[PDB]
Amino acid sequence: EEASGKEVEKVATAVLSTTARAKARAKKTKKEKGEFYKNKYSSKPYK
Amino acid sequence: TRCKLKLLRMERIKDHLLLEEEFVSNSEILKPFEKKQEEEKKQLEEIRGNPLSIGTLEEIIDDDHAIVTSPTMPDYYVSILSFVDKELLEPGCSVLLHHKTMSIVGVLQDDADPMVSVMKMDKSPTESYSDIGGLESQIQEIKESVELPLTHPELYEEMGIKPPKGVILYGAPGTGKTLLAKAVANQTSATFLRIVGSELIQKYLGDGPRLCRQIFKVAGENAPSIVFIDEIDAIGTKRYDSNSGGEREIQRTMLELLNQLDGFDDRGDVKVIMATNKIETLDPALIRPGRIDRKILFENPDLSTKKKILGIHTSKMNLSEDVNLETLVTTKDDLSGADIQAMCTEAGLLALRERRMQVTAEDFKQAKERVMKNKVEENLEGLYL
Amino acid sequence: MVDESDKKQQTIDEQSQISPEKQTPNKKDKKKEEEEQLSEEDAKLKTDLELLVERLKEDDSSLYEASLNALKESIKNSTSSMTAVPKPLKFLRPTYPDLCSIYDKWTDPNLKSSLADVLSILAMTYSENGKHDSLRYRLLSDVSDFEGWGHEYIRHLALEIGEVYNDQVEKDAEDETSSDGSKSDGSAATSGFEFSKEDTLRLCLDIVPYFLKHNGEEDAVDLLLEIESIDKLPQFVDENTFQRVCQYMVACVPLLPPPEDVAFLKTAYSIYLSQNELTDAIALAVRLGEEDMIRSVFDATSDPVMHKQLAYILAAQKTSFEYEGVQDIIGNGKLSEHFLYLAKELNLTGPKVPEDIYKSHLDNSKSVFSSAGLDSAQQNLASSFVNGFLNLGYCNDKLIVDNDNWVYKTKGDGMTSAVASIGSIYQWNLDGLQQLDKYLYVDEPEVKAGALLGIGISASGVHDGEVEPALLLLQDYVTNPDTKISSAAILGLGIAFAGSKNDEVLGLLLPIAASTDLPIETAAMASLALAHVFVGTCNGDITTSIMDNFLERTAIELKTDWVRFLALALGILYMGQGEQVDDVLETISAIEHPMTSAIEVLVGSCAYTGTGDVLLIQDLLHRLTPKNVKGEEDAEIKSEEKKGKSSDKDATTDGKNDDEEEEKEAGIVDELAYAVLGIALIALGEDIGKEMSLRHFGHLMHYGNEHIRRMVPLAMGIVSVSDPQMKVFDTLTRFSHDADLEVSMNSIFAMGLCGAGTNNARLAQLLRQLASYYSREQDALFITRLAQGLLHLGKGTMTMDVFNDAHVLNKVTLASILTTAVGLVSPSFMLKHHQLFYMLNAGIRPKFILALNDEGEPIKVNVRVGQAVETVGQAGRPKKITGWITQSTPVLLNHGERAELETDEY
Ligand SMILES: Nc1ncnc2c1ncn2[C@@H]1O[C@H](COP(=O)(O)OP(=O)(O)NP(=O)(O)O)[C@@H](O)[C@H]1O
Ligand SMILES: [Mg+2]
Repeated sequence: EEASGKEVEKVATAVLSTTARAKARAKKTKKEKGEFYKNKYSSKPYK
Repeated sequence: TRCKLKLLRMERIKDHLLLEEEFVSNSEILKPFEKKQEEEKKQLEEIRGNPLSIGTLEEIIDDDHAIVTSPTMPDYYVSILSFVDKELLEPGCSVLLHHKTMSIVGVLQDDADPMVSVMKMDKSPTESYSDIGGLESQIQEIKESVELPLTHPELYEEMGIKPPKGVILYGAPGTGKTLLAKAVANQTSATFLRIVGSELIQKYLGDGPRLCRQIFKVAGENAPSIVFIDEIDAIGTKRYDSNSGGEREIQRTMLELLNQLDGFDDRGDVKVIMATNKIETLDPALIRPGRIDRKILFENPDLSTKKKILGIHTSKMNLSEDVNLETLVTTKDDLSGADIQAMCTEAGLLALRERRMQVTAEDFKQAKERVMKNKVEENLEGLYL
Repeated sequence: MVDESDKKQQTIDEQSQISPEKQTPNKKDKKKEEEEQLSEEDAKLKTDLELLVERLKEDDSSLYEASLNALKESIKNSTSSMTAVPKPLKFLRPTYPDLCSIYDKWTDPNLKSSLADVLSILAMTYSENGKHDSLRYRLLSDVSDFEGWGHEYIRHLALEIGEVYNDQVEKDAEDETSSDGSKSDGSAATSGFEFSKEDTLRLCLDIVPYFLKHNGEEDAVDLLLEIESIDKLPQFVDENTFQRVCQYMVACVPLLPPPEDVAFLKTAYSIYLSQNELTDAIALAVRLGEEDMIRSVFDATSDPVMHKQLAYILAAQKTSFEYEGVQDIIGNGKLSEHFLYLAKELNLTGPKVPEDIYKSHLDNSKSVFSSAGLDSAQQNLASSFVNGFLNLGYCNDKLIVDNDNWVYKTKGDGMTSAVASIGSIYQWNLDGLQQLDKYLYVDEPEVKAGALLGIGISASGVHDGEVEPALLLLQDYVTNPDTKISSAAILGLGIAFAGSKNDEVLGLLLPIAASTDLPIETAAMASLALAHVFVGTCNGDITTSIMDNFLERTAIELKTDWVRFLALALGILYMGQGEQVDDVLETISAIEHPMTSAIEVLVGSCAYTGTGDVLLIQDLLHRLTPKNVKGEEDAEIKSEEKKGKSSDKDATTDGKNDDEEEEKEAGIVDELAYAVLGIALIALGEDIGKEMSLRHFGHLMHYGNEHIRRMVPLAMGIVSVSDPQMKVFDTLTRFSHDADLEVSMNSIFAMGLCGAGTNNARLAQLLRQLASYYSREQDALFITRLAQGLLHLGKGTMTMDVFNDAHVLNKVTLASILTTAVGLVSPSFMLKHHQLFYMLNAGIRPKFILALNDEGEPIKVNVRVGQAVETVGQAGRPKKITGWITQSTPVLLNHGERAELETDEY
């Protein structure tokens, strides 16, 4: 992704994570209330 | 009971909500700077930079120049450069200077100093009225002079007489003078500044009058107002070093208070209350008699006064209810309410020696005899002839 | 201890010195090991009951912990004894508290969780018998306090509550909800609940409204209705018991859904009706708005004695005080039916007498001549504004008013306002009609209109007297072809008739007179005026207004201002109901525009009132939503956006206002604390958002009716000099009125200093001068609180035109409207039969910080203040009635009520 693609991605999550909890919580509650590193390459053929 | 709970439930939906709103609103989509800030910011940095020397503003000359003093000893004929307008500045304020070239780059400090901290009190005092028991009449003299003109000047106008201004509280330790002042002020719900006199006098030269002038400015803005200057008696005619000095700096601070008392603005709507031993401790000079008007001589508690004051104290000592309020009064020798404070302390002191597990009727009675005995012992028999 | 020999009665004596520990092996080992031994336990039962109480007075933890170790099964839980049926039912009684000692005397979270199930099954089963009723009572009422019972009774009663709590915490409830493992219903349980309510009335205060609310049922209130009528007299004196009841009801309000909220009130009303004081009953009857309820309180007063006596005098007067006037109907009705004196009682129900007492107060206070007469440029306009507000209420100003010079030298919309503000000299007073009519019959169309606005305001206290009615005059003037004469004419129609719903008036104002097709803001006043007429009773939630709102808004939307006026009109109409306000919301939302979405946020704040648990969150989700989308993008078509925003801003502040005022006094402090931090959020998020919120913020104060009218407004106002807008000051001041020349000594001092300070605008100076002048009022002049007074929880009928005008940026046009500010509090006077408009004494408490008293009843020592004391705002507002000195007792209780006092003098 390199540095550019990362920076957008990261800020992008952060907005949505805060924004979900900031509204989802208040509505919902009252809705209701009322390895083989060493593993070489498998000996199987591959194309 | 129930009502308290209600307030807690409301807080737990208010603060939780608030925290989250802030994050989303200030930044994210909306943006915290939203372009305009970014512009101001770039300019501000240029003009500035660290370090920045805090200053004191002596006078403004309308011509975009000012006369400032810094930490360093010589003064500076400096230019005002942008930011704070001349109007929005007040002389006597602490101001922001840029260090390389000293120009007024703003203000944010506003007499950032512990003195300011101690003086300001925007709410009314902790003492509500005639919780204090006895000297009723006395406290209903301080109310005639202070309180009554702020609440209604109408009555004074109609008589054809200036409202009284000022009271001077004087007399004797033990009568809870200081307390009466707080009491009267609370009823008024006057903005009740309060200060210790010891702070206004210091060794360093010329800081004293700055501070003193400021008290008077803050009070007039927030009129109707009471200024309570506690321990005016401190300053007195104490003179640090009797070789020389104490006849320079000390004298200058006293002067300033008086020059502003009547002032260049009419502050008849600023009452003053001076708590003091006597005015003869000070070099007498309290200007305008009718401007300090009625003076209040505290008598010490008498027989009826100390009943009420007693009643508070005995409720703290466990099981002293057994001994009738009246008969406690009778059996002891006539003494001041202060000496009740000494007596009440004596009861607990004896309970501690005994390892009296719970305070009893027997302790409170024993307490009288030892307390009375202390006072007689301390007295010196010179023999009435 | 637990030994086999200690099942013997030789061991009573040896154990008992330290503490009986005999009882453990006798009801554990003997019982479990055989069912043939159950018959033998029966005789030994009575010794065991005696010993149980001694072990609570000799309570210690080691001899319950150490001994019991297998009780749990033996009782019923697993052994499942019941071979002799009757035998184990009686042996429930000692074992149930012993078990509770391993719940509590032994501390262990784990043991607490496990035994929750076991204790509740054992309590329930035996509460049907009412021999378990006998266990609780004997401990609660014993004279001598002890360690053992003192915590254990508390664990027993949490279970009761628990059971009804099961319906709320989970949807599953009953025995599925395994907090208690026991269903809340059943004859056995219903028998146990009912009993306990009697005990905790005497001893507790805060668990009575928790049980009611948690059940969720009006069935809980039906059980309480009956027990409370029995306990009113013997437990405590009536007056004291009534005061406790009233606190409990307001508590139930937050966290009850809208259809149910009102229904709890009707069951409550039944308790009150039975209890003696019919003073308390009427408050709820007004609140509901129901004709049935309002009727039953009256009928109850008048009829029980056929002699006129105090009863009839009382009945008429309680309805009389209220300036809505819907209440006047009931009295007029009873009076036409009766004929003790048709002349006297009909006036006394009528709103003629509230005018009459204002004339009387005036003589005491002396008439104030202070009114401005200034001319030239802007000061010409400023003088017209000051005239009205400074002399608000009935207050002779004959001399300045006779001066026609200043009136006629005014020009523009200002010329109309000059005559409108003379009307406000004679506010709520018959007298001063003559002056307005002088103007009306001469010169410019301007002062003609203005005369009409003035008539409207004066005739207000004749909302239901129908003496020289406005309706007769003002109709002819609608028909006049010029737009200015017409508009004025119909707004007077509104103000004159108040909330009193008169068919001839309602139908006069029912079509907007002028063509809807026209975009004019002179026919805005049709919707504004009609709204007022609707408030103060069950709203019809009329369909005509809704339908026509949509049509005019689509057809012409150029004047952004025009259509805002229409949206606020709906919001005002709906005040005092949220049941039917929900239904109409769907109609609004069905159709869509950003213009429609503006109306939507605003009516929702009104909707969700009757519970602040729901309301507040709604109008803070909302607050974000407009901002956020626009932010996203930024990172005549115009009108649509603008509206969207401006309403959103207003609705934020409104939902708080509707909560704190209607509901609990506790929230008054929570919303005040929340408000200031909420300005700051909005300031960071938008520069533009700040300015709109600031105005509504000073209105937060007046509408909510904060406790403190001294310190906190003054502090606020200093900050709001620096900020843009000074229309914030005008709303702020109506709260600031207080006991003048304390608050209002500061006010004049602040405004004039800052105008001097920086003349940033002449416009700014203007709003600064008018607001400080309005603040001060002389010789205890009548004041206006938005609160009904009588109903401290209440909301105004006609002080919601300030709400209309806060929203829209002030204009020269709008300043005429503001003269209207009718909702003046009446001076209190002692009565009985004399109907003397004077009082010996009345006590006040100078401070207010009470919120335990939702009543706002003060300590009765008080501080005595003379005759003709206008019922001052908050920090003075709680009022007790002085006359015991003369041997008189209030029969009409005051609790900072607006009401004129009445005693039965011995
Ligand atoms: N009417 C009164 N008001 C207040 N305190 C009183 C009164 N009468 C007697 N007292 C007693 O005086 C005590 C407090 O007095 P205190 O604060 O020592 O004095 P002061 O007169 O302000 N002196 P200083 O110690 O020089 O500042 C109270 O705790 C009472 O025991
Ligand atoms: Mg002192």
